[PDB]
Amino acid sequence: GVPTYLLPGSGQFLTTDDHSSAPALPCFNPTPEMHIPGQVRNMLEVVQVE
Amino acid sequence: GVPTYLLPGSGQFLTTDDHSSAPALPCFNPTPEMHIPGQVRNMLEVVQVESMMEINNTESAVGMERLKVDISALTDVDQLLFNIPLDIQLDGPLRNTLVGNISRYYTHWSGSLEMTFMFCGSFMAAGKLILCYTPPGGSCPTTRETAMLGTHIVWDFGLQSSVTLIIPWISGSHYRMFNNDAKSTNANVGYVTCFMQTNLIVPSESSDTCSLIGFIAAKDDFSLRLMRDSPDIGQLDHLHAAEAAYQ
Amino acid sequence: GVPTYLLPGSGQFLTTDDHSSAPALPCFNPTPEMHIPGQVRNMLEVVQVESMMEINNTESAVGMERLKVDISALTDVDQLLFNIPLDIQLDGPLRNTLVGNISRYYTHWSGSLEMTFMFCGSFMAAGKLILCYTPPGGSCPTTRETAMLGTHIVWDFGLQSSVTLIIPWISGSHYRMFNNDAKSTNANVGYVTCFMQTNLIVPSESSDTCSLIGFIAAKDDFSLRLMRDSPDIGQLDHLHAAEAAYQ
Amino acid sequence: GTHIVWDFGLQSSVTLIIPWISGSHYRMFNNDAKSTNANVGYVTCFMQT
Amino acid sequence: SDRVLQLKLGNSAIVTQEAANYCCAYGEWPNYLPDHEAVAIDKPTQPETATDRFYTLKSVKWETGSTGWWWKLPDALNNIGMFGQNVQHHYLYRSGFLIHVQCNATKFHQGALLVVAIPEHQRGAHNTNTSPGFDDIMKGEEGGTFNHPYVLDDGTSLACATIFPHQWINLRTNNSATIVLPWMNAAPMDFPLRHNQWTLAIIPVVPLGTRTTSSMVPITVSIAPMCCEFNGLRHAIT
Amino acid sequence: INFYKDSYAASASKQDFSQDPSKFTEPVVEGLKAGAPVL
Amino acid sequence: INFYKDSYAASASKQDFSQDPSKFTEPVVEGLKAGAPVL
Amino acid sequence: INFYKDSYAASASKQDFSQDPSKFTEPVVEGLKAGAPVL
Amino acid sequence: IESIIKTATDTVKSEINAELGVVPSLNAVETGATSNTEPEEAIQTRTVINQHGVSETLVENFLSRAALVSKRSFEYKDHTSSTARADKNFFKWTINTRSFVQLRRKLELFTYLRFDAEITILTTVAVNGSGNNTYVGLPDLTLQAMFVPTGALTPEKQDSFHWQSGSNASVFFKISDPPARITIPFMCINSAYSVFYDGFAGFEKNGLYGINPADTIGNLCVRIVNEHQPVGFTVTVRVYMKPKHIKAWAPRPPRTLPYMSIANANYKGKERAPNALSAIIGNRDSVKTMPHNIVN
Amino acid sequence: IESIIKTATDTVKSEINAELGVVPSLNAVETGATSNTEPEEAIQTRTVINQHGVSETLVENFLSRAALVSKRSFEYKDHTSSTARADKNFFKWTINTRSFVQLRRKLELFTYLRFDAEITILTTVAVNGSGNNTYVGLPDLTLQAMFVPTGALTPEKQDSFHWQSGSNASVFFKISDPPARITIPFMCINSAYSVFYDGFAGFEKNGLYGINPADTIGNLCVRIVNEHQPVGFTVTVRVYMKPKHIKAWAPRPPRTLPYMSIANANYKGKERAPNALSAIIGNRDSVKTMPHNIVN
Repeated sequence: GVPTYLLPGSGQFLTTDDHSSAPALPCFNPTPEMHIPGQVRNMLEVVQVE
Repeated sequence: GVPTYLLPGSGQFLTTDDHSSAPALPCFNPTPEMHIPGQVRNMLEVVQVESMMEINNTESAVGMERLKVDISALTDVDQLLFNIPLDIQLDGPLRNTLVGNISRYYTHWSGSLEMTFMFCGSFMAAGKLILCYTPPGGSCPTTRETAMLGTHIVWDFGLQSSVTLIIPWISGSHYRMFNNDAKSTNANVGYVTCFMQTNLIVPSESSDTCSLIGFIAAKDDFSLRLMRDSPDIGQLDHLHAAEAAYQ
Repeated sequence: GVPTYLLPGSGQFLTTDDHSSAPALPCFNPTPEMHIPGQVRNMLEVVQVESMMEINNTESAVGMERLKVDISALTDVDQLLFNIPLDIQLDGPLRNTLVGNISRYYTHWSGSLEMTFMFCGSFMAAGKLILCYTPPGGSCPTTRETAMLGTHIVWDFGLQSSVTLIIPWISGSHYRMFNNDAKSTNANVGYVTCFMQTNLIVPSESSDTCSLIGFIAAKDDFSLRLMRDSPDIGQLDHLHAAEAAYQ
Repeated sequence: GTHIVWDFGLQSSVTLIIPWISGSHYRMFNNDAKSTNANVGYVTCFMQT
Repeated sequence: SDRVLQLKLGNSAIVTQEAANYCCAYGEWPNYLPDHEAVAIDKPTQPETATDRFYTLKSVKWETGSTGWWWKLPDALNNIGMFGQNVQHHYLYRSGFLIHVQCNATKFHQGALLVVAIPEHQRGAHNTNTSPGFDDIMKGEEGGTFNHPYVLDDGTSLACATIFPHQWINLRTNNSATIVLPWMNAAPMDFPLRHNQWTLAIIPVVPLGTRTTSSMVPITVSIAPMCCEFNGLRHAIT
Repeated sequence: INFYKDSYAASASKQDFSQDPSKFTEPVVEGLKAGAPVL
Repeated sequence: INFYKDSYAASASKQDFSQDPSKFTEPVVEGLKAGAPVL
Repeated sequence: INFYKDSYAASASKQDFSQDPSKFTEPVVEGLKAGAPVL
Repeated sequence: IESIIKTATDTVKSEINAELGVVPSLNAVETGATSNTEPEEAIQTRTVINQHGVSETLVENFLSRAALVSKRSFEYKDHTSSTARADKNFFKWTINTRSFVQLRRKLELFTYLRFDAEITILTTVAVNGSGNNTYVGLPDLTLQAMFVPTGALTPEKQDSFHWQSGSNASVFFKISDPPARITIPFMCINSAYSVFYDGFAGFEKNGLYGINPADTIGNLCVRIVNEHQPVGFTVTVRVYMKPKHIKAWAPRPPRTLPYMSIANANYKGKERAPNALSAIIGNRDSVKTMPHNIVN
Repeated sequence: IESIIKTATDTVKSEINAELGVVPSLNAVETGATSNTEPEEAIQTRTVINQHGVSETLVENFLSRAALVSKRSFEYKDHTSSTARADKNFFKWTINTRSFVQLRRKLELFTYLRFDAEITILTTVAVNGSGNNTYVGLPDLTLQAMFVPTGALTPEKQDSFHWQSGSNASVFFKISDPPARITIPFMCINSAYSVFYDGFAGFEKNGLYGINPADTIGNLCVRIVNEHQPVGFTVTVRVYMKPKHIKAWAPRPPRTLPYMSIANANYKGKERAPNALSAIIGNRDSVKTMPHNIVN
């Protein structure tokens, strides 16, 4: 096997972390996307509205 | 060595996970594959096979009698014969079918259905029926003049003994959900009704009552999502001889 | 570092696992290899070597006497001499052979067997036997007219002192299983029987009783699966001087 | 033996072929009906349903 | 065109003028065992016309209270003619079948029979924990009758029995059904006396009815083994 | 990720999208043409 | 690092910098030229 | 996976399918031709 | 016809039809074929590009889910005065997929199955009641699970020499570890397991009906390696099986009546509908009664 | 002839033979050769394409399975009043593969063996009985296993300075950790271990018969590093060995009679058959009696 060692922070749950995680519903096919008006991609678009 | 850190979910056992695992029998050679008829690779192949509807799910109908609908000659015109509810989730005539049984393992469903009716009267028996699918929103039609406004097929008895009514997928949403609320706008499909179009007319020597057998199947536009434990089976205790496996 | 998560089975010790492990003696130089006769690389090479059958596994037969079958002159025709059961799993004449001993380390077996019989009478002794393999399904034949309907070889004593009866692999399934139910349809192989074809005829000065030695081996179409602990060895306590290893 | 199952219908007639099944090239029209050189067999009819 | 049919096997022939196509189970046709699937090494015997021919079983009477009938293969044919002899003299058997069910009536009669070939129809017993016995399962030529056809005598549903290869005999439409069955088994060959690959079931979903003068309405089954082969010759068991 | 030496140790195989429903829906010798009468 | 077979198992997608604030700030049929009177 | 520096640390070697059963089954100087008498 | 299907089929727009001699809505059920009537031929349709996937109904996805197959609780204690039938710090289980009804029904949807079995073993421990009236803690015990082929010699006691496992596959695992996991290959002597077996597995007439031992995966013998503590505990072992690399043949009508025994398909049914012997579907007042009618 | 064999051999169809001077079924056992009669020459065969693999009978797979070789239980406590023979928080074991009969018989199927040995050490702990009448918990002790070559100095006590292990290979492991594992190379002074040795390993006449110390892997000295607790425990250490990179020579008749000692091949046999000195196979009534005859 591969020799390894655990770093500090191993096992912690950070609410702002960004990792992949196990899919609970394998082979699930989400509903196809449909165009909806008024898409917002950055909150700075909202603050520009008076 | 490689520096590493454990993520949340490490060590958990998820029943739907998909990983390789240690072979307990190294160098084992499985029995060579041999062609066997009737291979199935997607459960949607099964739901496309039509199976008998239990339309006569009433008291005084015992066993096989629940699988046929008796029709007799009538002296009033445009009379209602029977109706079939919509939900392939709740208990009903569609529940114990191939499509219903397989679909109840899932939560979301989409696509068109087909209902095929076979007339099982005598050769000398003649008649015309009208079969109507009513999209949801209102009460189930009780008169022919109302039911005929929806989707319908007029069926004439003859050499071709069977007719097909297509229940097309007419839904606001991409999928309907197999929920317990039968009146929900995301579950209700409508109604099926059958009316006399003219009458059942038989000669004296023929049987005065003739039977119809109803079948239901899914078309190839049908699909299912969100697998779940089927409510059609369960246990409150260990089965007989299950303990003997430990002796 | 690398983000990781532990799978189920992490930390377990599986006796059949196959992994590298830390060398306790770094830079150790093993003794150079030297050619040694009789290298064996597959146990199937061993089972192809014929070994003596214990056909005479009866009371009043002690030790080496169990490894030979005595035949004498008879005054009735077509008489049965002996029979051999089929199972290379259960205890029997085939158990303490190379093929039997190696096969009992496994659970599934397939392929053809060969039984070779050597006549050990005097040169002046003459005779003909018939050796029959009966595929399973019925009772072991007790008469020549029934046994000869199965696979058989008619053996004439002569300069070539040994004959071979092939028990071909005749099975509904790819493998038979070494289970404890000898009458199971997945285990039973049939029977072997031996009958006088004419008679054992010897002169006055020759011995009136002559011995046969039976051998069994597997052919090169033979294979085994599902290794298991052999039932041929066991212990209920520590062996003598085992404690002295700790002193 | 050789047989045909006949279903009554629009085609009102059925044909059973008695094929030439004989040890010898010819049979002989002799007076012994049970002779091995004369007997041809039998024809029988049964209800199927 | 699709209503008339002649089946000719060996020295036997059957003609029907009121057929409704015919069913090939799972879209397959019977065939001999190929070398790349064979297990038994002895040269098999292939009797051809001696065994690949129609054998007609005893007819049964369609009554008002009839629950249905079933026959297990090859058990129903195991003592019939040269097929029975070859079965009795050999340890291993392999074949398909051609099943032809016949039932005629008048144009004043009504009734519907489901004719279904069930692979591995493992029967269950009713209201008991004891498994069905040998005599309950192996009925031979005479066959058996369904105790609870509504559940196919195994806790399943008759309504879903159409997933199996099947036809219908609807008396106003047709008077016969025809099903072609290939070899259906986990193993290339089998011991014919202890395992049944197929079970032919005839179930009156719509009961027989008429107001004309009553007559006996029989149902007749003719089964032709196809591509028969046998291995492991020995003395007869019988 | 499969470092085991036995192929049966591998993860599940969910990529076989081939179907043949006709072996259950239309197991008849004569194919039925759409629209035309069956019998 | 995503060894899962389902694409929705992947980590977050924070690379979509496209914006169109005019759909909220100027949702008018006639664009307003800078400097010129609106009405 | 073997990151150790000593070759004997490696996993098992199950790839040697070579056989020579004749060294045990036919260890005779004169080969026996099939069908012909041995002696 | 065989083809690769990844999504549900599309719909094409259709027009009025008034053609003589063409009746797509009429069918012949007697032939055994399912009706081929298309929505385009029954009603006027529009064009619909259907993007609905069909992957979740794949047989592999349908069956490759870890389902509980065995659950055994036994006392971990000094068993000097324990009865003969008690599990004395170990138990044996003949592997079968018929004890828990969900997986059993799913498997019995098919006649033949070929698959490898991923086995996951999960252990839990509790301090015994009716023994000491106190809690002290839970030990991190080591357990051994040994695979013994069907019919072979199984250990007779916790410290039996049979546990030496010279050739049998054994896995040693701790309670504190994640659940143990091993893959057992498809080990049938045939090319596929027989989910249903219409026959007798013996050459005599006294054999078990419907039970083919060739389809029995094997025997699992589970023991606690640790010698007993001065106090007693209750140890529960759960075994979950997940089929994978699955091939399936000849689908069957689903089970409707409740299961009665693991050894047969015997049926009794519920007292009344639903799933009664005389009535599978729940009753309604009449064939003209709409159970959940919308009334406004 | 030497060749690569991956599957069982195929069968070719054969016809009737009536040839003079050709008798393939006759053989001469006296030459010592195994019969070369083929099924094609004995009966009429068909063509069979045999796909059965032969990998599970490879010598490597046959022998490369972890088997128990040592099991030692000792008290972890204050040993001030302990007797001389007691293991005082440590033990020594002369490594041998003859104490547990399964691995011993498998190894003794061959005359010569060359392999490396993967060693796995598994530790379990229990609270002592007959000491305190209570359970408090199990400690996560640290153990040291030191490899001392055969005949070299071994530690005399738990806190002996010999445990400093300046050159001896030592492994330190916790009970809570997975079992310790190390690979010992093939360390024989010869090219292969002598499974059986028909000789005396000394230049005088008093040496041990059948015992070649060159085949003794070495000595394992196992101690608990932790000093003793106020209460006593029982610690059990199991050592499992798995051969790998195996070469084998000169297969031998398998052992039949039960083993008697680890130091020799002495035999007594069971009281009666099976595996008795006068009868290895169980008895039947006569040579004409079929033990499991099928009777219907």
